[PDB]
Amino acid sequence: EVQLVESGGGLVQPGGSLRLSCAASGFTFSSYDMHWVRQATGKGLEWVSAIGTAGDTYYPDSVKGRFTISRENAKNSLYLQMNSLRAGDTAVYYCVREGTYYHDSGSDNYYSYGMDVWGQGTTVTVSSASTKGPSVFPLAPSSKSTSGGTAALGCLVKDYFPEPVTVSWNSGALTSGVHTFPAVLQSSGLYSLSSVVTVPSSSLGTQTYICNVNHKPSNTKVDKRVEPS
Amino acid sequence: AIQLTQSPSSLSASVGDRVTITCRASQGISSALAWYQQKPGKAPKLLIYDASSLESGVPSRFSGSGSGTDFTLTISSLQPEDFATYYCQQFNSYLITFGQGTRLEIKRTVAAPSVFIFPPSDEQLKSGTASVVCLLNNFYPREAKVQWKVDNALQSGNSQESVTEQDSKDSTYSLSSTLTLSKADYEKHKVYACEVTHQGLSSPVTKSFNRGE
Repeated sequence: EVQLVESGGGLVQPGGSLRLSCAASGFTFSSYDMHWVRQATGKGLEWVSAIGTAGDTYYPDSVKGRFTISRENAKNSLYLQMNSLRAGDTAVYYCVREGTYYHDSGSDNYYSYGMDVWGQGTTVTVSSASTKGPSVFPLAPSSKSTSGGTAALGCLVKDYFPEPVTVSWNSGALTSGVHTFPAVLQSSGLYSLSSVVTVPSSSLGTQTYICNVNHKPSNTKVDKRVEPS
Repeated sequence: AIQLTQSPSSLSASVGDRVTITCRASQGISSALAWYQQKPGKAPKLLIYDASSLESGVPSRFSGSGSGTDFTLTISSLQPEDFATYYCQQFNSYLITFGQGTRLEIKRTVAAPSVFIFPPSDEQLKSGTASVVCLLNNFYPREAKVQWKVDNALQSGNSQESVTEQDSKDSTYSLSSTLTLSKADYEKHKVYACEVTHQGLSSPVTKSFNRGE
């Protein structure tokens, strides 16, 4: 099973430094050219750096002189040393494998390329703002909930920094009819988000509803029970 | 540096439709162009390499064509799960570049939202702030007007919206609208109403509650 797992992403001060790492498995790491590609929220893909099998490196102007890509084949690892960080560096950073394909038809023969394997990504935030844990409030189901109909309930995850937060319902048992909204930046610079779920009105009395909120950047794990008021 | 321009920036198409996405290179790049599919919250997936070669595991409905400076991505028969942001990328230069992306929405039958209003919790009120949430659940098209009214006075600049990405199966959106007020301003008023205007509704729907009741 081919996989790439990134780590080291976190909140850093402007002008600060951070080292990203990528753990490769399920393939001969040493035989592949590798890349780091970044993407700011709601924005396009941006190539950060390339490294060949011989350790030869390439960088765009946006990042050259501040970032260093490196590889440790004995540890099947890819690294990204990022220095003199700025707001423009805030993004999800992906560890990417370069695939090689041989076009062999005649006359003529050549190699083609593709970014065939990408990791899940690691979030980098460059800001002087403090790490802040969220407050978790219930979105209590209405008493007017139609008999034999559908009722809505949820959790409001307010005032946290940086991203991300994860929300599950009933420890991952309740997934159907769930809507976890993308975080919105409030005027204060803090994030806020709601996670909702629609369930039958009958279950409101019998079934217990708990939202499992996890904000790893602030070490905030909260389980909030949502019940009719 | 090779600049890649995609067209259109966005498009909306029905299930069964043939979709074409263009990628124009600022300089000749031969066939050194790859196409990617990016689903929300996920890393991009390679679809096509060498401008026309179909990557392993990619359905045949995806195809690539072109050489030199003009390239095309074709999706022959749209499926609901085809909604994504599509990107072209070149391997001509060591300095890799990507196009800006093309957001593809799946056209669907009109579906009215289910509306729910949520009063602030007693726990939040103790902190000196009141968040009032309005939920628009499973609707299509995306266009929706959400207006907040407090004692029938239209609110402005004190609400923020969040919208989910198209549901991969039913192709619907869900929307949250949050009204933020101080505890003192919230306690000043009785009627909290969220009014929703949408194509699937025969007239605007209002969900309301009376503070305390």
